[PDB]
Amino acid sequence: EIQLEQSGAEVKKSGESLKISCQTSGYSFSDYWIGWVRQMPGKGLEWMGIFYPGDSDSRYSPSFEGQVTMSADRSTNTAHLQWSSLKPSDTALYYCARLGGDYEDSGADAFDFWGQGTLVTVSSASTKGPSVFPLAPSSKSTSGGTAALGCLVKDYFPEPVTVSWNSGALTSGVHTFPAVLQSSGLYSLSSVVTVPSSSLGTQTYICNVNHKPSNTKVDKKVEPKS
Amino acid sequence: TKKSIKIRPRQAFYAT
Amino acid sequence: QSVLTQPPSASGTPGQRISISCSGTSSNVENNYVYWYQHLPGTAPKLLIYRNDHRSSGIPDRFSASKSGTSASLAISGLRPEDEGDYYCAAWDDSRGGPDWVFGGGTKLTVLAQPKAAPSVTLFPPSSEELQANKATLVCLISDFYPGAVTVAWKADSSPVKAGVETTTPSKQSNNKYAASSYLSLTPEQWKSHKSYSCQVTHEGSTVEKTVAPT
Repeated sequence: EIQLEQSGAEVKKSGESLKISCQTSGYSFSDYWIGWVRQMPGKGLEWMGIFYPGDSDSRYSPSFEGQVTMSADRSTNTAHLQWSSLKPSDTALYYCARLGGDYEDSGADAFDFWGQGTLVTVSSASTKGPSVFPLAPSSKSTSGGTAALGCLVKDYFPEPVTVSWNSGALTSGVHTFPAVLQSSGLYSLSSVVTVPSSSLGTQTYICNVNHKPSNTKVDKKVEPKS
Repeated sequence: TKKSIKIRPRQAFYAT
Repeated sequence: QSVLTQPPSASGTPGQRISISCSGTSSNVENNYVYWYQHLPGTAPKLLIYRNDHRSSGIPDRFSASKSGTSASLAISGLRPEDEGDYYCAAWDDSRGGPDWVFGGGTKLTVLAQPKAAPSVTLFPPSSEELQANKATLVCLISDFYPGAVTVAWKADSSPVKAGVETTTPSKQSNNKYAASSYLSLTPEQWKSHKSYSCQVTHEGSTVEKTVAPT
């Protein structure tokens, strides 16, 4: 049975070199082209190129010529993809695939057997704890039942952050959203809680934020505006 | 071989 | 020459026939062989069709494809929950006179599992704390929508704002509906120089908005 087994996930700093691998089984490694395919977060599959291990021939897609190097080790039946200087924009899932099909006696034309993918994450950011800002209750005497309030957890690295409200005493109505990753490399997230409009006259609201990589624990009171 | 790449009928790149 | 264009998304209910399209040029789809791939969460892309209309070994016969001039189409009859995921056309492109492989943009197929649900949208203005620190961030929080595709537009007074906008991909919540968030970063002078800003969220053809003002 044909299988291509790719190397494990990578987490790198921008500028660093990296070589990822795709080791093949169940067929003559020298005799088939291998392709590489990139998928950037939220985006589609993009062909990068093909490499022929039998004689080291290669063909790169225009966007990729000179930006990445394909190669192969015939002693181990492994194909490789290498960058000398990773950029944040190289953050993607990378697949290798055999070009095959065997529809005719000879030749190849379809990517038939695929590796499981290698995730590569590249950051230029450094460990950094967030700033926390109150997101105050908009309006303060409504006729529509409830009010939403929250905390903005701004500019931290790396993931994750944990957010609780009233030290976990407030769990109902809470929605902590997945972080946005900004082009700076820093993450921001928001947590919102829906509460009865009437309870702004009694109940104190404190979002508790912990970023463990920076050893950062912040307690922010969120109260209506003036 | 399997080196040849056929993009359409009766055609091939890397033909031996 | 070297692009395949597909619709970004399609949906249907279990048992429907649906069709995925792909527009090429004379460099690819018209004269060279076209392929179709399924891409499901947690698995590698899987060849469904090769050489224009040949179904791959082991793929069920509810999958079929055709090609007419610079257009190609993948049909799925008898749609199943299991079919939800991304579908790509691909072709050989000979614009540089060699074998270049091109994938289409991909169509995300949702097989409608539950009733449609409109997003809840909450918009917060910059805090006074953040303004005191000479920054300003608008936060637009979008939750509980299904299917899981939305478009977000911001406006300054009546005018489109493109720059300073960062929006997440939508992620599936505990309840199988989706959430997203959009942040608009401004200078405090920019925030206070406008009468208002809005976050406009479009889901299945309906737009809803929320507005904030410095006051």
